[PDB]
Amino acid sequence: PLRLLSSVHYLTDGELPQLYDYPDDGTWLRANFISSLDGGATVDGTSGAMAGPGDRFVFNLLRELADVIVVGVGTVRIEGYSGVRMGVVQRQHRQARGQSEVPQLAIVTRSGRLDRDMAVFTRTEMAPLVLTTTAVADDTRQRLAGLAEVIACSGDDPGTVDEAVLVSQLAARGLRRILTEGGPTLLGTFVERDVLDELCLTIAPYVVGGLARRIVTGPGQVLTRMRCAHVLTDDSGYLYTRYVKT
Amino acid sequence: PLRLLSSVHYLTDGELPQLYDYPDDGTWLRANFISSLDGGATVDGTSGAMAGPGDRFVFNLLRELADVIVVGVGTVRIEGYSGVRMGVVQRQHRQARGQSEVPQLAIVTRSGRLDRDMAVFTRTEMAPLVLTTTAVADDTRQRLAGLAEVIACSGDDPGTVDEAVLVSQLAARGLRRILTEGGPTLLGTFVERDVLDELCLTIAPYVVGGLARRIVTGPGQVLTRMRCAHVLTDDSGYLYTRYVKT
Ligand SMILES: NC(=O)c1ccc[n+]([C@@H]2O[C@H](COP(=O)([O-])OP(=O)(O)OC[C@H]3O[C@@H](n4cnc5c(N)ncnc54)[C@H](OP(=O)(O)O)[C@@H]3O)[C@@H](O)[C@H]2O)c1
Ligand SMILES: NC(=O)c1ccc[n+]([C@@H]2O[C@H](COP(=O)([O-])OP(=O)(O)OC[C@H]3O[C@@H](n4cnc5c(N)ncnc54)[C@H](OP(=O)(O)O)[C@@H]3O)[C@@H](O)[C@H]2O)c1
Ligand SMILES: COc1cc(Cc2cnc(N)nc2N)cc(OC)c1OC
Ligand SMILES: COc1cc(Cc2cnc(N)nc2N)cc(OC)c1OC
Repeated sequence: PLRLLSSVHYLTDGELPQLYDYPDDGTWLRANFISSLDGGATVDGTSGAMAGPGDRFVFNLLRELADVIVVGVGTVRIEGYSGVRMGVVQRQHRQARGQSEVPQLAIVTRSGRLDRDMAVFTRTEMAPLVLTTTAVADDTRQRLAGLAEVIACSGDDPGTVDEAVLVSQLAARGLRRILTEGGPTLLGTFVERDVLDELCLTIAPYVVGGLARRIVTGPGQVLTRMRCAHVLTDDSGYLYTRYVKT
Repeated sequence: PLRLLSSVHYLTDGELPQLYDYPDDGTWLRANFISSLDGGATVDGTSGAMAGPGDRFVFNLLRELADVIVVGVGTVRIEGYSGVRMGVVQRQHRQARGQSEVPQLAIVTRSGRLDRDMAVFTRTEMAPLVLTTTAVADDTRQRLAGLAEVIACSGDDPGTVDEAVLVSQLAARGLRRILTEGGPTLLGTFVERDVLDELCLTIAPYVVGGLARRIVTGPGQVLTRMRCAHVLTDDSGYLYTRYVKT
């Protein structure tokens, strides 16, 4: 029943985006995370130290493919999120697909407690979206006037974000090709709400010890089956995987 | 820089053990763990629910190849460890390699607080080893007289286990082909002490939510680079990976 995987194909830079194409239509929520062999999402508080050149390339590619990059406010602070950068070629490829030159950032926050002074607001070509709750969207909107478009993402409960609404709120604005880069709380919610369509997961060839949290924190305990779409590798032993529900 | 992995080879039951051969000589500490996509070592408190037929086959194969299966006392209680089972063919293959018919169990405990009444002692063809500290080995030996061989595995500190000594204590008894199936505390220590030579890691195609701990718990924060030896897959989307230091 066991098949050996090995490298069968060098991926030209035209095929690589094909591997990670979004659906032709409909909203697609893709997560991109990196994890150590032993399930560690962080080394020294962030994921950067595991992100080798291979993973950075895939990471930037996924951003390049996305209409919007949805990120929890914690990751935004902790990983020092600034505006998405798109090089001339990235922009070109994006226009070629009928996309804006750079994807937007969508910051998710139930609290609304974002400061006017954050790199996501400051070092950014496009103003980011703030995805938050009906309860606090208005004050958040005013407090962040000029910096971000604040979007109420409550479903039935005006005090929380309904992650399915979040997704539709983005799609409603033509940001249907969604990428989230976390964090683990945010990813946890996408998981619980069963709105995660896709997990792109870099498995870094490291063990990091027990201190690190996983790429998904929270109280959720689901058992969402996903399908292995592909696994890529490089010379450094990284596995760049792509899993799709269900 | 990116190569697509795909199934290039169906593994006959003779090749599969070759993929997981132990070195011809020297002690080798191999860990076998299963993890969800999102780094969850457990579903509902144990790893069983992620272990499909593919993973059970590999798991039993690794046991089959091992001279001894080293397991922390917590995993022994929590996963209801009983004696290792070896079928007639498993035994045959083991004898063919000059190995005993079934590998031994080695239970690791710093405390020594094992009960005479445990399935590891009761439903077992071979009495298991108890790998513990110099400080408590004697009382442990007496309290477990008839049930287990108690082995002092302290290095410089008689109050703790030195995991390198643990490994040598097993090798000294001709149990040099070591497999550990955890748990995460135990694996954490193997990692910190840098004695883990190999991680066989099943990546189950599931996301499980944030509740689960990783396959490595503890305060350790290392960055041990490992080399991807192989990745196998089955029809169910499982990745059966084998990583080797360094
Ligand atoms: N290995 C990787 O791939 C990876 C990727 C990203 C991050 N990380 C790491 O994980 C760590 C941070 O974890 P984190 O959980 O705090 O990140 P996070 O999910 O980005 O931040 C959590 C916060 O974002 C908001 N949020 C998340 N989900 C929400 C939801 N469904 N509805 C409303 N708000 C939501 C909340 O903000 P409010 O409190 O304002 O309501 C929440 O407190 C960092 O160290 C980071 O480096 C790792
Ligand atoms: N996904 C997987 O592959 C996998 C595999 C195995 C287990 N698990 C799960 O993880 C959970 C249990 O975790 P756990 O950390 O408690 O398991 P564990 O490592 O087997 O048990 C911990 C205990 O074993 C002893 N121990 C471990 N390392 C030691 C060392 N270096 N020196 C001396 N003693 C040591 C200690 O016993 P004393 O307290 O007596 O000193 C320690 O308290 C279970 O739910 C289990 O299902 C998952
Ligand atoms: C590619 O650059 C970085 C990317 C990330 C996050 C991240 C990195 N890799 C993957 N596969 N998923 C992610 N969500 C984190 C970083 O450090 C915080 C980075 O800087 C090196
Ligand atoms: C194969 O049978 C089981 C194995 C395990 C532990 C385990 C399972 N799979 C892997 N890859 N590593 C491990 N350490 C755990 C189990 O449940 C506790 C099992 O029963 C189904």
